[PDB]
Amino acid sequence: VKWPEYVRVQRQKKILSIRLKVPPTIAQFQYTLDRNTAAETFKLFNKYRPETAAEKKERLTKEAAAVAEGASPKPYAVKYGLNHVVALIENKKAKLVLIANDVDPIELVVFLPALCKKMGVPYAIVKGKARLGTLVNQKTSAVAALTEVRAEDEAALAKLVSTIDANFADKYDEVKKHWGGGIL
Amino acid sequence: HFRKHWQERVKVHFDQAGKKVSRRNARATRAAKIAPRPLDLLRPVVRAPTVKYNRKVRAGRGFTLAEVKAAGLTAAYARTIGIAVDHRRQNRNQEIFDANVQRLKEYQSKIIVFPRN
Amino acid sequence: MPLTAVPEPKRRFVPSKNEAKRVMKIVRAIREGRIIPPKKLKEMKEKEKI
Amino acid sequence: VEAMTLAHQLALGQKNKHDLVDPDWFLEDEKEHKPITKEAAMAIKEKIKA
Amino acid sequence: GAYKYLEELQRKKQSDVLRFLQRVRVWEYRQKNVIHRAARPTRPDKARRLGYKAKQGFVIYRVRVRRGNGVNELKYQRSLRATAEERVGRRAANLRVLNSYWVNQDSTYKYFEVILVDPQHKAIRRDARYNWICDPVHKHREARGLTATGKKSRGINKGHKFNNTKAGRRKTWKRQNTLSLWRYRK
Amino acid sequence: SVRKRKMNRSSVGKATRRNKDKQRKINIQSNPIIAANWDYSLTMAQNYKKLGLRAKLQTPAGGKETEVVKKLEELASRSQSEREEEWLEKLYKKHGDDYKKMFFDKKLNIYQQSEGDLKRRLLRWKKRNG
Amino acid sequence: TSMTPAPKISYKKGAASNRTKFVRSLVREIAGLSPYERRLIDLIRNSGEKRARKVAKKRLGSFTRAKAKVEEMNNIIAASRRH
RNA sequence: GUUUGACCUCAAAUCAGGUAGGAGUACCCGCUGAACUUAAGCAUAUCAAUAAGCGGAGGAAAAGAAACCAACCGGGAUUGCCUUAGUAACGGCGAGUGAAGCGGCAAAAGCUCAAAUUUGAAAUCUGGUACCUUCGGUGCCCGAGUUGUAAUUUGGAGAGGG
RNA sequence: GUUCUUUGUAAAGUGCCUUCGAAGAGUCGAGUUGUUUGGGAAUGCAGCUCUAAGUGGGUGGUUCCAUCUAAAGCUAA
Repeated sequence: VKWPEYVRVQRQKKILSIRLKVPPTIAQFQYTLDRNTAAETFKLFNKYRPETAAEKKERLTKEAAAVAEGASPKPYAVKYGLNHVVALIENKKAKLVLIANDVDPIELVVFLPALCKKMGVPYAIVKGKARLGTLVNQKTSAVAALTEVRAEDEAALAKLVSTIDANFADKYDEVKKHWGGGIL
Repeated sequence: HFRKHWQERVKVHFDQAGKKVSRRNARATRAAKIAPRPLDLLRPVVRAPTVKYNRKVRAGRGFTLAEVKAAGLTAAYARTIGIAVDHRRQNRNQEIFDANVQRLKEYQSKIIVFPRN
Repeated sequence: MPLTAVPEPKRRFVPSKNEAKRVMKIVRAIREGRIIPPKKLKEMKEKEKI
Repeated sequence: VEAMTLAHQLALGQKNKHDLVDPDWFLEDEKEHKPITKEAAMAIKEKIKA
Repeated sequence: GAYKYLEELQRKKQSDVLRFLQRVRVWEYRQKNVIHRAARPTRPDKARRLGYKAKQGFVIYRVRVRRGNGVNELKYQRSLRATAEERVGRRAANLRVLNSYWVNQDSTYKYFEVILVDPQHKAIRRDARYNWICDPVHKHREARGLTATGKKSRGINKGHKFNNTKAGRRKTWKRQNTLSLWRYRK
Repeated sequence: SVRKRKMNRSSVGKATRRNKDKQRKINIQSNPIIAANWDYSLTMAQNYKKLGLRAKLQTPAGGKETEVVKKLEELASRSQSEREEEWLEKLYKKHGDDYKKMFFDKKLNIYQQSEGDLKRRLLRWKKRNG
Repeated sequence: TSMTPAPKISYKKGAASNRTKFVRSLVREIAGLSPYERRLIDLIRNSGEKRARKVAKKRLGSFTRAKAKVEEMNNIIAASRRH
């Protein structure tokens, strides 16, 4: 029998990753947040999805029409740009940081969890960059964070951060232990 | 020094006269297209290195930023008036700097600028 | 302490200037008649297609 | 081949011990994927003699 | 900006994390063909500082080249990077080669990532900062050693150290080895 | 040559062009005043000297003002939009000369403009309006 | 006479730009040590700078870089052994 | 959920449109590349970083705005001509090879990105469609892009405000 | 030269005062082998072992001093 070359290559890649020993900096992912807390975090984030192209165009057209005939508060939305997120982090401006575990360039995000830990900003790792992208109207984002949550959800965000602390930062505080991937 | 095939490459400058005529025609064309302004930019007065020639005073690329500032204008605006500006030349002689400033001041007085429109 | 000061600009405490620019551009386009206002577009779904 | 060259280099006082330390389809590639001395090459060629 | 972190990390190539990354990537590329396209660059910072833009028209390619050179002592100073650039240009003659950067190497083969720009795409043609590459004089830059690696190989640099080839060794040799005679002999 | 020999023998003719004379007599095309006074008989340097304009600033190699009055004579020979004007009208009719109060007016002063900018705009509005 | 006209690019050799220093420290912590830096620290643990300096000189092209590398290794060890 | 969908990778279309071969080849840009001949017979050397061969461009091409030259009361993109000069330097100081700063002149144009958050609004762009005052412009729509497209900026600073 | 539009609390130019201060890594460099230059200072390039720092680095010179900021790119004569 025979199989597609790309299929064989990708299948062998999984075996190589499983069997190969990885340094402590790698494998920090896949020790992801539990299903329940991740689901709650996604539910909270869904309330702050940034305005999409269609909605923004509709709002601008409505404003133009109103002006043609003759003071809203600051917009609130999740910040997801990797460069923008990294610029917000290290400035003590971000409250919650989400990191994807399936970034194609691993080195692109190895430092982000450690940088967040050094800065003390709460952070969590969730499975799948596609899930992060879906909630921000983009294919993938690899990261997601909140900066200005509404007062109505301030308590919810604080409780979520407190829960995530124990769920991820305390359970996986030993992620630096013996190199992972040691599977027969 | 004839160990090579130099005979294959013997450049004889028969063209001297035609080249001079072409240069004159190019200068005339530039004047026609640059009639109001001079053909050459105002170059500064500079002193030469290589002490064998330091006694000689010769032109330079363009005035320094400090010279332009002391002349009462700006480097960006100076270029549009045809004043050559050098961003890498440092000033190290007060006598030369004063002469350059005086030359720039005289040039500013001799120039007449038409309306931008 | 944050790694750098980077004093904040006024654009982070004032409504976006680009949003106003697009609003005014759309206003001018509608005034020129090349953009049908949404009210007319919605009305065309009942005044037409009959 | 390089093992014989290293052994020959270690035989003389040029270098010593201190200087030395100063899936199947994947291991196959790993196995298949330094300066050498003419004297060592000749020595190993002679030693290969049966 | 996260690009500084990526640049700093890439400098510690001998690090264990980068060693494992190279070990995985060399095998991944060794399973693929000698020349194969890359969906996205593996070193975003290096490509970005080399003129890369995340817009339609830019293409990233990967090519494998054999290492090594008294029958085999002939130097054949043709550089591996120049050969890779020429090969990718020939395979992508419709594209234009801007530059390339080291991404990985193996005991038997080397790996380089090359950035290409399509002059036919309207995005590049309508971009003032990149429309220059569409000029016919820029055809097959790698073939004439106009790239960074090609220019470095030619030794074109300011200073006395490059007098022999400050403006091309052949041009200097032709100019110096020519008898100049004027109408009125000096 | 090969192609040249065939072209001469061929009946397609030649793309005859004669422009050697036009390569010398080039009409000035960058100024009307100079053109009306320029003399093609004289050289560029001679024409510049006759007109008075300095042809070269640096010392030329080898040994060598009515028009200027015309050049000098050439020296001697924007309102706020409707929305901005209305906004300034509201600012003036609600605060007046109290620039400090206007600065802290969160409602009208959505854009936190400085006192100097506000007073500068108000002065222009007063100049253009009542 | 002297004029001290204005500064140049050579005058931009100022402080370490503490943000860059933080980035470098984070990279060093996350990146780890190279196979020769591992040997250097292993010999420092028992042999001290004596063997580490020689190893760095052998690996590097000059002793000026070797001493800087030894100092960096000592600084890393001091923080790691206590912090 | 014994399910459905997100992605990432890889396929095929006589899918819609573009791009490449090749020819010419005096000059240009790279690779490759000898001998006859010249010497103290000769391996260094000279012929030669040439002849021929290969690849890639245009009316010119390359290079071009110093990690330069200099040791001065310092010059300030590259290129071209006289001189520097048959000097320094190289060569069994053997035949011979052999420069460059400066000096005089032609021309003189500077610049563009990466790296500090648009974050109070991916504001960027290709493509398809209906029109027009069709070298292109407007509305609409799918898409490229957040693994970074818009604005500003390169130490000559530069950026947030009055 | 004549004429239609602009615009939108939009983009730029100088001085002063207030607050900050990002520059190119398998890269420089070292030893090896070949080639090449007048380049004896080891002139440049290429294959190979190793792998640099930001009050740093490169090139020169009388205890130090003099000048620039490479490893990204475009440009008419």
